[PDB]
Amino acid sequence: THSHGLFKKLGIPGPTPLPFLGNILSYHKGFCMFDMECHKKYGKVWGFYDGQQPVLAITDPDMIKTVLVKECYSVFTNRRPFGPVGFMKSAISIAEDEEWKRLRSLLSPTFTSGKLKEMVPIIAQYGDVLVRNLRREAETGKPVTLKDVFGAYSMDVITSTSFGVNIDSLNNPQDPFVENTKKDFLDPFFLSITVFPFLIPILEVLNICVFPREVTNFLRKSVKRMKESRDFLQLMIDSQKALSDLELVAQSIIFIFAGYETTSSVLSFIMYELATHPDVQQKLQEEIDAVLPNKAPPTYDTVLQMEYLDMVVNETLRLFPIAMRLERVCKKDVEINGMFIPKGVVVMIPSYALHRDPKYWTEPEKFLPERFSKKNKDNIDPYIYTPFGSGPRNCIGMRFALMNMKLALIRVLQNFSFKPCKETQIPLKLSLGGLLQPEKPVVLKVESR
Amino acid sequence: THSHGLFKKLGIPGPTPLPFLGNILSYHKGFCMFDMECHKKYGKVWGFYDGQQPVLAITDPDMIKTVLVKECYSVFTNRRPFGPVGFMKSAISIAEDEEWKRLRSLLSPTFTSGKLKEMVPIIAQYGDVLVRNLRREAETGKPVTLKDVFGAYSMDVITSTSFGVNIDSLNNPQDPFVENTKKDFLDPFFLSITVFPFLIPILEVLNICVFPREVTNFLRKSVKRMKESRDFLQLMIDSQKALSDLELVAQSIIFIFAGYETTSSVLSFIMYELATHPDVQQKLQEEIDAVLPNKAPPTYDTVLQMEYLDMVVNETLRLFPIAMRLERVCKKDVEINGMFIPKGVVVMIPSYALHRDPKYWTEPEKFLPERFSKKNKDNIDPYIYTPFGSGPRNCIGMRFALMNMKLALIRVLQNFSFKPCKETQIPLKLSLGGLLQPEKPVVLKVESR
Ligand code: HEM
Ligand code: HEM
Ligand SMILES: CC(C)(C)OC(=O)N[C@H](CS[C@H](Cc1ccccc1)C(=O)NCCc1cccnc1)Cc1cccc2ccccc12
Ligand SMILES: CC(C)(C)OC(=O)N[C@H](CS[C@H](Cc1ccccc1)C(=O)NCCc1cccnc1)Cc1cccc2ccccc12
Repeated sequence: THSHGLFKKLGIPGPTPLPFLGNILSYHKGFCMFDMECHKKYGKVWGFYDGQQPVLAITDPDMIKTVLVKECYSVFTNRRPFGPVGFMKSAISIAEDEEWKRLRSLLSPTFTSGKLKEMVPIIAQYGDVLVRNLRREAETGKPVTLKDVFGAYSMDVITSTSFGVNIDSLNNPQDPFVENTKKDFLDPFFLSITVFPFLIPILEVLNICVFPREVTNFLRKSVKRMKESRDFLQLMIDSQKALSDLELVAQSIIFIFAGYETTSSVLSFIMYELATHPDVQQKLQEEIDAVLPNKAPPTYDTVLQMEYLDMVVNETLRLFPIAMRLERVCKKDVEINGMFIPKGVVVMIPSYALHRDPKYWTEPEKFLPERFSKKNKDNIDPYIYTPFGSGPRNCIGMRFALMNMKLALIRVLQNFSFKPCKETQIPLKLSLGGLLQPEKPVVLKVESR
Repeated sequence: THSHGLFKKLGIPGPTPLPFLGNILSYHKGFCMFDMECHKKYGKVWGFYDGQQPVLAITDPDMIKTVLVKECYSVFTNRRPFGPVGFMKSAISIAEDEEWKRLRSLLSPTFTSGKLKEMVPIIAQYGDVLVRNLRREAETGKPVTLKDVFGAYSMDVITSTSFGVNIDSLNNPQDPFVENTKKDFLDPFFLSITVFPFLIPILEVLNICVFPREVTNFLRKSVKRMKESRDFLQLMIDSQKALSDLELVAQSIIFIFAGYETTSSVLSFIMYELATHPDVQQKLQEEIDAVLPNKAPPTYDTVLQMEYLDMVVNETLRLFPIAMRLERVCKKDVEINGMFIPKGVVVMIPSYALHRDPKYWTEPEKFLPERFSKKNKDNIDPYIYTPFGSGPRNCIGMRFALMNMKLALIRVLQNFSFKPCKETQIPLKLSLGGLLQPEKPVVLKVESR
């Protein structure tokens, strides 16, 4: 509790830090609730402490642009030191400074419009393996848990688009490439990571990691089997200033988690809103059958054509942005937009609280997809709606994620309807924990068309 | 490297400790090899350091009796502080002083001759489920890996004799009660545990454990489902100064590992010796069919009748005693048998090196079961052959283990023969690591009678 006078000094407001803790007991209602309050209590800029670590929470559009886009290279290049990581030190979302810039380049031409359109026929082959697994349960009038069957698709899409491994993971729940894959910032351990960051080095010297030393060393070799037995990996092996062999292994892993629990979790958020807003599900099912008659197979070009679908995805991401907040470590005593920012301070943009501020959203907690209509889609600040971040360090797999999810919805809405159950949690309650996820796993009724 | 002058002082010999390490780089050939050398180099008593931790290695029969049996309660009550353990602090093999003595009593009447004879009909039902899984592979002339099919029996015997859960684990490799269950003192981590014991408290304050916080909390509830849905557990619930609820959970866990990888690992050691000594396998198969004609089902009383079988088990345990060494923490500055022992020192008996000393064994590395014949079985010091330890803190499940393994061998040898393969590692090479286990998994040919 030494350097705790920083925010009283600069005349910057915020709640008072206790010695050695900071404002971490304020996380008992999860990040979002503490954010909503602090934006309401203190206004445009506030500060707090994550232990001995100061965090400055900005909410101004032009200030966010300078941090995410303008002075990204100069001042705000990296994210908060996350550890202990072992050999995942080299993963792009963890990597820092000139290793990020060297990895963000060797890995960018993997998500182009040419490579993304070339996965459309392959992501297609799996959207149908979903329908067979849905109709067997649809015929059996027994409520469906989305994240189970949804994640099985995202996992199936990942494995294929990355290494070619084709598994019907749903019916195949007991595969060496399935168990490993399926395996929280407010649990006992990460509370202590945020408060004993001095203990982080104690564990990087023990080969101890937040990723178990087994899954990695299973996929470490599985790749170097694939590497030497011959999608994202075919695009990465051809890329290796070249990629070290343990370095390429670490980039594969982050892709999987990225697309496995985000694609799965977001589709579960989309289906809840369609079922609890039956008129929206009706309008969508109509546009889908306009572009795609006779339950036609969707294409890359036709997916981008569907604009009520894009509206539906964005309003859901507004309500449930799995980022919650975006963060960067400032590296220089640089005053931006008239506010002196000292070195070492973490800058934090509160996405969730921003997406729910009545100052920029009329009826903010209601689900109104027409905010994003090509009529009203211009009154929207690109730096207030930040579901993939912004700028040089924004989400590297945005195009894939958006296309991945829409190819699922189209294939699903052509065939099924989704009704609320009794055990459906209406209105849904989020997590008191540290990620964007539901309290109860999402449960719905599913009827065939 | 402060208190390192202890052994130069007392005039007690041993290898020289480097500062802050001790003699731990001598473990590059595993515990056994360092033990064999030190017994040969220094004689009857030597010392060394496991970090800042002194260890005194005794090899005298009357001195071992005082440590394991006589002054067990007074001086040498506990084993070396093992951590980090979380809630397994209460497990009996970890527990210390008056909690051990309170737990060793509440749990002793679980292994009596009356309770052990009452599992004979239930362990019987599984010895046959092994034969069906062996004959399907026997018919398919494809070499067999013992620890796989053997562990599936020991696991099946454990689950039944403890909670009644009946699973054909072999054909059922993908069960929530099977995956959890199947999941080293010289790897990166425990090297650092032995050298940074000051870091052990740093991890007991993080709920971090050598047992993952998932398997436990799966069986923590699985038991309290069984506890409230209604073998070792039926004998333990009836027992609860009574057993706390998380305390009884911890005792169940240690029973499982105890009997899963010891029963399995020892049967693999027994079958290797029978196959590589075909005449012994022939004599045994003959005695078995004398007590049990027409491939008769073995019984409690008939198992104890078979004395060449007991000889075969003991000689194997001599060659491969999974204990390797027995250890106790001295708690008092007590001079025993004429040698001043300071408080805090760990006393260590080297089982493996003792079992292989030519001073007590003619042809020590050869496999001669007739050492233990009722003719020669008296020239054997009970404190030199210590496969279950000795005295108040000896193996609590010795009777079960010995009976468990013999019920397997009898059911197996009645039906199959075991021949060495080409890929059979002859003569077997042990582990350069820290446990009793083979270099290559054990591979043999199996023919039906
Ligand atoms: C619904 C889907 C997704 C959403 C909403 C999302 C959102 C985000 C956000 C907010 C960031 C941080 C951007 C910033 O700090 O400003 C990020 C980073 C990242 N995402 Fe995504 N993401 C999604 C899916 C994916 C997928 C499918 C991949 C597949 C590879 C992926 C790969 C990455 C990577 C590598 C980063 C780190 C980029 C860097 O640090 O340079 N993401 N994502
Ligand atoms: C081949 C089979 C086994 C062998 C060779 C073996 C050997 C040993 C040895 C050497 C000890 C330490 C004794 C000492 O420190 O002097 C021990 C302890 C123990 N064994 Fe076994 N064991 C076997 C199987 C089992 C089984 C099947 C169980 C089932 C419950 C079991 C339960 C225990 C327990 C609870 C302890 C700790 C006792 C205490 O600390 O008071 N063991 N075993
Ligand atoms: C700042 C603080 C200490 C509070 O927390 C972080 O430092 N944690 C991450 C840095 S490592 C993160 C951890 C990870 C890695 C593999 C498997 C599971 C978890 C990571 O690599 N996830 C990449 C995949 C992904 C995740 C989400 C969207 N798309 C892609 C900061 C961070 C990194 C990348 C994307 C992020 C998106 C939203 C919020 C934070 C993000
Ligand atoms: C002294 C030193 C620091 C080098 O190492 C130990 O402190 N480690 C054990 C103390 S905890 C042990 C660990 C464990 C617990 C659950 C699952 C896996 C591992 C334990 O509870 N295993 C009980 C089961 C068992 C194991 C073997 C034979 N039968 C029963 C010292 C110890 C305890 C009990 C039996 C032992 C037998 C031989 C050698 C050491 C023994």
